[PDB]
Amino acid sequence: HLGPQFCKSCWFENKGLVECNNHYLCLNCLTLLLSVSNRCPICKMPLPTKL
Amino acid sequence: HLGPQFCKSCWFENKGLVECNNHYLCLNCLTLLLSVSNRCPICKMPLPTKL
Amino acid sequence: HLGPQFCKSCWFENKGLVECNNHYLCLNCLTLLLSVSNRCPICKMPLPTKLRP
Amino acid sequence: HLGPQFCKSCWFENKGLVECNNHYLCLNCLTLLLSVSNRCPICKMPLPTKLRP
Amino acid sequence: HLGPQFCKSCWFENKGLVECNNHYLCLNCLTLLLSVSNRCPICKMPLPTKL
Amino acid sequence: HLGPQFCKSCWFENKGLVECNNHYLCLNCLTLLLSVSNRCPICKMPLPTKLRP
Amino acid sequence: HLGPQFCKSCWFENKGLVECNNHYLCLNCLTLLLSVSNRCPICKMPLPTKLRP
Amino acid sequence: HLGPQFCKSCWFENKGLVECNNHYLCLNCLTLLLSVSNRCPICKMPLPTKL
Amino acid sequence: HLGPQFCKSCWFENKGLVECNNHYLCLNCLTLLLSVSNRCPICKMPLPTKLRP
Amino acid sequence: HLGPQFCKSCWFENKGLVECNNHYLCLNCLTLLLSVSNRCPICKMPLPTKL
Amino acid sequence: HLGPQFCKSCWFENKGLVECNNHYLCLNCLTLLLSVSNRCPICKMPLPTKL
Amino acid sequence: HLGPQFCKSCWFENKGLVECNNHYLCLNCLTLLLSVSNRCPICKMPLPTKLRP
Ligand SMILES: [Zn+2]
Ligand SMILES: [Zn+2]
Ligand SMILES: [Zn+2]
Ligand SMILES: [Zn+2]
Ligand SMILES: [Zn+2]
Ligand SMILES: [Zn+2]
Ligand SMILES: [Zn+2]
Ligand SMILES: [Zn+2]
Ligand SMILES: [Zn+2]
Ligand SMILES: [Zn+2]
Ligand SMILES: [Zn+2]
Ligand SMILES: [Zn+2]
Ligand SMILES: [Zn+2]
Ligand SMILES: [Zn+2]
Ligand SMILES: [Zn+2]
Ligand SMILES: [Zn+2]
Ligand SMILES: [Zn+2]
Ligand SMILES: [Zn+2]
Ligand SMILES: [Zn+2]
Ligand SMILES: [Zn+2]
Ligand SMILES: [Zn+2]
Ligand SMILES: [Zn+2]
Ligand SMILES: [Zn+2]
Ligand SMILES: [Zn+2]
Repeated sequence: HLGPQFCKSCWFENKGLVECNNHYLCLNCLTLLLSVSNRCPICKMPLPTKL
Repeated sequence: HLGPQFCKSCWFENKGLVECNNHYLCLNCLTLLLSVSNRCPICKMPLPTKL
Repeated sequence: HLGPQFCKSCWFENKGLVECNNHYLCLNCLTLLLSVSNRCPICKMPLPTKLRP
Repeated sequence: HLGPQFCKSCWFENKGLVECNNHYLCLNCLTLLLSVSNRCPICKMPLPTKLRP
Repeated sequence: HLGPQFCKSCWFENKGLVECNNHYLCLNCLTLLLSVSNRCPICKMPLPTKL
Repeated sequence: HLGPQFCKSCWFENKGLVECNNHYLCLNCLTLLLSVSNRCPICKMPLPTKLRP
Repeated sequence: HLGPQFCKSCWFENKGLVECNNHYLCLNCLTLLLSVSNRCPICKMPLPTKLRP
Repeated sequence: HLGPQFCKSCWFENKGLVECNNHYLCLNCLTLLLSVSNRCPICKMPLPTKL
Repeated sequence: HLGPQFCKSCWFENKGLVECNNHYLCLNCLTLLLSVSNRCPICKMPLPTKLRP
Repeated sequence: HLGPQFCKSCWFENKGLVECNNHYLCLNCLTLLLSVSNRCPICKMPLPTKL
Repeated sequence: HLGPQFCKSCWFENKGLVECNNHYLCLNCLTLLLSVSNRCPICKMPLPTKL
Repeated sequence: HLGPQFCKSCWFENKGLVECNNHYLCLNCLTLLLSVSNRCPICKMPLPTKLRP
């Protein structure tokens, strides 16, 4: 499944993590990414609309 | 620059090509990709809004 | 076998997926690909023309 | 550009070679490939259908 | 063993497949390859003389 | 040297880009990264803290 | 998981090793790294600041 | 062109070298390879019939 | 362990194969290699000089 | 030659850099490495005895 | 664990092998390596002081 | 051509280096290697037996 418990965007936050398709994202990173597009630049798949 | 003159999505069309960021896209492919998101799944950068 | 359930062409669609040889394809993408050739540009093998039973 | 002058399908024929997109193909191999699809299994791009001037 | 059931030369035929050393070959491809040499250009090992 | 002018973190922003060590970063991304550490997770070198003359 | 028990920074120390995220670090190396940043240059993830129970 | 002047089969002989397609072959190696097939196992292309 | 039973030097012979360290060698190839050195050019380890019981 | 001007051990210091064999080292890192052995763990070659 | 039973330095000796950290070393090679530094050039870790 | 002037076997010696085929070797290492075989374990080609004019 998903690797180690860290936001694959900022490689630092381990709490308040949302499950992206094959990796994790912290809330702050997820927000900024949703701000810019519906598609994740890390895994090329759609971003979580949850939380 | 960009490689050989072919739509990097369908690898077939060579005419009516729009310049994506580091590759090409035919009009049909570009449309279907814009239909789904503003971000290109091939190069992870924004899709051309031109044409 | 086949990876996460997303169209490997558009990396977005997750429902209405047809099984290509080692990946998936949504109907819209599959249609456009068949429009151009019987051979898939992603896996080099023949595109699914039929959904079976 | 294109590599040594040999059919990239059979790696043997060196005369009567047609230019595929980034490699060569002998007539026999090209014929057999066109028999199966318009798309080349070696370079994923369209097979040469015409030899030009 | 051998991978997916397809002629590794033409990547299309799935019926009437002969077992080459670590891959498959359709009858038409096998014939053309035997026409040219006893050694397979795909796996570098000897071609099947069967069928 | 540095590649195409896009923020290597969000791969979208192309204006208001700051030069990180071997890539670019938009202000929003850079701000969020500085919030977390002085070291860039993309290139492992220190984040730009100052824009120079 | 984590590899052979040696500090991945100095590849020499094998006792007094702290667990970084996917490797080890001796106290001396860890100290010097914390001196420079909270983020590890070897694995790009945060340096261990605390040894736990 | 061809790399360093050594038989790519035995990696030892540097004299009496025949030019194979993208490498070299000493006379002894070339003979043994021709003994077995017309196709070179190193470069997958036809063996030199010269010498 | 060792792969398909073919001489890794000539990729053709499948009978009368001697076990080199991580691959096979036919007698003819092995003979020619011993003629040149005690060390195998394919696996960098010593050539089999003896077949054992 | 050597790459970007940063200590290849700590990837942070850019001043007071000593030239190791194919990379750089800051004074603090060089000291700690010399403390432990004469051979550099980054490039496998001998450490600078200068400074 | 360690791979095949051969000195990873000279790739020839299989007897009188000392266990280095993730490979083997024959006595002669180990001596010459210790002669030059305490750190192994093959695996970057400390050399065996045993034997 | 050949890289930095260090014995590729012991990665330490930089003087008294003999030119092997695509790298260097110090006399001590070369001697030990010749002791074992005429073929170099590093580059798979023959060891230098003679230094020329
Ligand atoms: Zn984050
Ligand atoms: Zn994602
Ligand atoms: Zn297209
Ligand atoms: Zn694109
Ligand atoms: Zn799709
Ligand atoms: Zn497919
Ligand atoms: Zn051909
Ligand atoms: Zn082609
Ligand atoms: Zn076929
Ligand atoms: Zn075959
Ligand atoms: Zn950004
Ligand atoms: Zn950076
Ligand atoms: Zn350490
Ligand atoms: Zn770490
Ligand atoms: Zn030879
Ligand atoms: Zn050849
Ligand atoms: Zn053989
Ligand atoms: Zn061998
Ligand atoms: Zn440093
Ligand atoms: Zn160094
Ligand atoms: Zn040894
Ligand atoms: Zn070692
Ligand atoms: Zn040496
Ligand atoms: Zn050598």
